[PDB]
Amino acid sequence: QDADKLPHTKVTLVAPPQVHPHEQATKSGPKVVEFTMTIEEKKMVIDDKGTTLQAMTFNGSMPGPTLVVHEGDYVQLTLVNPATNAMPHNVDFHGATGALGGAKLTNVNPGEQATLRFKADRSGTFVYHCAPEGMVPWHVVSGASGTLMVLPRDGLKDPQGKPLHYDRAYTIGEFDLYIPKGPDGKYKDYATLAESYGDTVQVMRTLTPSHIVFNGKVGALTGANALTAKVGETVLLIHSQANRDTRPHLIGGHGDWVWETGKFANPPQRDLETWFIRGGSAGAALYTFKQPGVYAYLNHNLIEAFELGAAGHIKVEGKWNDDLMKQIKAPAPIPR
Amino acid sequence: QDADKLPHTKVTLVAPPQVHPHEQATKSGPKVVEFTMTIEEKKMVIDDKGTTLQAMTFNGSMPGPTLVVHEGDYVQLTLVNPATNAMPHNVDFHGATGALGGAKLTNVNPGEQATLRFKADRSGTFVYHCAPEGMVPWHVVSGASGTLMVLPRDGLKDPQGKPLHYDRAYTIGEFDLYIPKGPDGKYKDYATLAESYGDTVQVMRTLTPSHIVFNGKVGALTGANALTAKVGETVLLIHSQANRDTRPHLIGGHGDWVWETGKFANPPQRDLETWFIRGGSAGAALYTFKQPGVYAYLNHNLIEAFELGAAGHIKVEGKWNDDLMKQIKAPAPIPR
Amino acid sequence: QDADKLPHTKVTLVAPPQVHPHEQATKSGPKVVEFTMTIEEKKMVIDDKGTTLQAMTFNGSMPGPTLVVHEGDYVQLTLVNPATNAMPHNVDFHGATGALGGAKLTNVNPGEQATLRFKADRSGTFVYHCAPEGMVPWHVVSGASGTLMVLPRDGLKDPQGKPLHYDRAYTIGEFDLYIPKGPDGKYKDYATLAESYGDTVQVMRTLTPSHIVFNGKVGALTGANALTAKVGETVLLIHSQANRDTRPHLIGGHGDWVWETGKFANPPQRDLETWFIRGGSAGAALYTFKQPGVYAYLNHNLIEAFELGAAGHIKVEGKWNDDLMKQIKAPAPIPR
Ligand SMILES: [Cu+2]
Ligand SMILES: [Cu+2]
Ligand SMILES: [Cu+2]
Ligand SMILES: [Cu+2]
Ligand SMILES: [Cu+2]
Ligand SMILES: [Cu+2]
Ligand SMILES: [Mg+2]
Ligand SMILES: [Mg+2]
Ligand SMILES: [Mg+2]
Repeated sequence: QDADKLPHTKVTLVAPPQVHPHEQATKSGPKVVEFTMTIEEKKMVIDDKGTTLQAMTFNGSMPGPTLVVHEGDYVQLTLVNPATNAMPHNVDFHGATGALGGAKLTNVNPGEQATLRFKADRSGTFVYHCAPEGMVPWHVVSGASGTLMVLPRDGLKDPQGKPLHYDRAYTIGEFDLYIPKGPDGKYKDYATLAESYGDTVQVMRTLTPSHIVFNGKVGALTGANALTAKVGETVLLIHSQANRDTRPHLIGGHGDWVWETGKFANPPQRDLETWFIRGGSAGAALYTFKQPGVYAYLNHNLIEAFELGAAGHIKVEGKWNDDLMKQIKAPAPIPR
Repeated sequence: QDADKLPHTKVTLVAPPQVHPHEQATKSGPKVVEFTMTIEEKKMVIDDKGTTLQAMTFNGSMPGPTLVVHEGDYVQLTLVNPATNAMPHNVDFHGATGALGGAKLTNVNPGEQATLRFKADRSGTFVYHCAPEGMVPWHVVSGASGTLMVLPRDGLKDPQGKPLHYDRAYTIGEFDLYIPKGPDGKYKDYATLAESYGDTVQVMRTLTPSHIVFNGKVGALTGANALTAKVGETVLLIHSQANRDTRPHLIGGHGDWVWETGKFANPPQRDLETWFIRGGSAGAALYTFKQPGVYAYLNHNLIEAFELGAAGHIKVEGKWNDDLMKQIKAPAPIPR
Repeated sequence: QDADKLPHTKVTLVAPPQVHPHEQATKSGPKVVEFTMTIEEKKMVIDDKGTTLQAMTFNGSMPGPTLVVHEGDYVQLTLVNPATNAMPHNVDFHGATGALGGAKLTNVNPGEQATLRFKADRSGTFVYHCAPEGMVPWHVVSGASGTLMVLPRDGLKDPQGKPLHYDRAYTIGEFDLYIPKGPDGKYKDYATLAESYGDTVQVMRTLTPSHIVFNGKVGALTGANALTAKVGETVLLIHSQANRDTRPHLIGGHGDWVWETGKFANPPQRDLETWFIRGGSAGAALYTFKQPGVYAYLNHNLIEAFELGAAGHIKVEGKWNDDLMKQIKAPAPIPR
């Protein structure tokens, strides 16, 4: 399977929370799958009170888009750092072997680009992130991470080897942010990326985030921007956290089959109320919806979710099933 | 198994750390099991220096009592909010499917009551807690959570399918508390529940608890109130944490068989020194005692346990076994 | 297997990060394995800016040395507290059953020594630490912990029962330190151990460490003191944390087979990017190197690793394998 001789294809990446089209089980043999990504430095609004962040993102989103291949395929990435950026960047893929995950071979300054190829020989969801020498934590907490999903060639399996399949996949990236506050107790605003550095590092050292958000901002996946599904659909929820632990939960649901450490050759666990994604990794859960209504998907440290921002919504269409749950007596006066 | 036609029974709930009588493996078929609980708002003393908390509890205890049923049974709960309370409450069962775990169908104001029924179709220990719209974190950290244990109809099993059985079950609820301190560095005391709100939320946002207690207060399960057992007994230790991670350990023991994510259809792990309960869940461990003496059961972040309060005792009767452990030479002068 | 009749041998302990010579699978039957350790109170330099810590260590190192036996063997330890120390100490082995892990039978004051024997009947890596009544957290965070590895008599196994073997073993101890800072924002220095107490306990209660180090100091295992291996070697990485959670990761590698809860009778997980060691435990991972170069081994909360100190290096000799990873186009000007 020399690589140079296998066929090559090109994927067109989409923005979170969707994932690009792909097949679960494939008949095909190894390919070289080609992708391109641009780093974008930009100032973004992260809450509803106008707080800003001097951010660093892959393709302009938080998280960066999810890339999907099959086990045995070769990933061939072109990383582009445009001249309007001010800093150098690179990429570390946790799914790759050697060279600090690719970081040593992808150091690009503003105005440069580079291309790397690596064999994706282990299946699972894996984090990728920016990692420049001496500036690692700051480039990651500023937004630069995302997920690489490597499917087993024959699709996902339960513990006895039976096939599992999903109808839809969503990708959630969770970000712990360290926004400095001034003498007045109001969040600071910075003219450039470099100006933010000094103060940010000071908040970082306290280990206490100011905000924790899904996909870029408080409320990113709530109300009008809720994820959607229907009764009877099976959804794959991919959740990444490149720096800090989190504990996802679906209020009104469960994780039917969950790979919390995110590595598909291991058997999944079933019926979980709440699962655990270790900082520096991505995990995955399947759930088949049985009841319609609004569901909340969140980090079940409820202060982190409701005070700091780690909460989203899934709106589901269908018909109520009164056997699973039914109101016998609505709220009413106690009997006197 | 329409529900309306199955037989119905009524359980009488007891206070932690005990659990109400129940059977492990049952011959019976699905029932509708009926329970009733009252919410009680009250001011409680949480340490030995007189610190107080404006608390919200199910049935007046922290945690709320454990409810036990078998897989396939239907839980039918009556939730009662007496007129002496000041706020509205509800309940979210993580063992239920739909309607935000039951929260949408149980919103009761002071002086009202409501009844919900749901099918318990997944086995394991599951957290339940209060969850009112816009006030979630505060009602949970104030004390309102507990555990629902759903046993598999044929009892608990080891990984090769062999039967496991316990002689006694205890339930431990761990609570992270955020009690405000004043200019003097002394804990504040509040006349009403509502008066405490503003300051509490400020301590919460720091993510640093003032106290972490088992079952309501520092020393709740120590010295005279230790849990009890005897050499040769097999105990089931149920441990819940509705908001924050913890890591239980038995000094001088192990977890023989442990379900850390708390879901009985998965195989347990064996011989654990320390296990991990994710915030927003309940887990379970079995241990058979082999040596008499005092054992400490605690959160093995030792600052959390010894400085903040997360430590209890188990006193065990029986005969010392010198093969497992023996003192060869007692403490004595080094040889000169 | 009365103990008094089995053969007895004596092991000679070495300093971290190495582990003393031992066999994986053994033909032998139960022995009484004898070890001796001295507690040493000493002031040590923990970073590169001269910060000091008033430390308490087993045999003068952080962590204490790893002790290795086989399942069914009896551990016989002599603990020695020299007259130049100021405090009393003891030891709690998480691998032992009864007497608070041995703590009640090993209380030695300066100038005394004691000998304990316990049966090592459960396999896995287990933490040991000092635990004196009323002073537990402080003696542990000051440096007094290490690992006891109990191998299964027939060596380590994969999940289908196939044999796994390693060529080299390293031991990493991770320590969260709470060094007080003064009005000037400079770290305090203390003349004696007892003088440090009062202030340390105050930093501890904030739950926010000032430093988190591998093996004693920032940079202990970096650059010139990197761990070493070669392409084709299989290494066993043992990682202990007696007080706080951590999440290890090998940049450019994976955990081929990992026991995160560290208990060898359970099947390992494979292909992990990042794993989780619960505070109060030790875990183990195997990895076979496939590419030469420098690898970083660290806690993947990247603030904890790069700002606070939890990062080390592994330098590996061998020949680059261009199929796993290859640079297609080096960094260069974007095309105009
Ligand atoms: Cu960058
Ligand atoms: Cu990384
Ligand atoms: Cu409430
Ligand atoms: Cu919940
Ligand atoms: Cu000590
Ligand atoms: Cu311990
Ligand atoms: Mg994980
Ligand atoms: Mg859990
Ligand atoms: Mg562990």
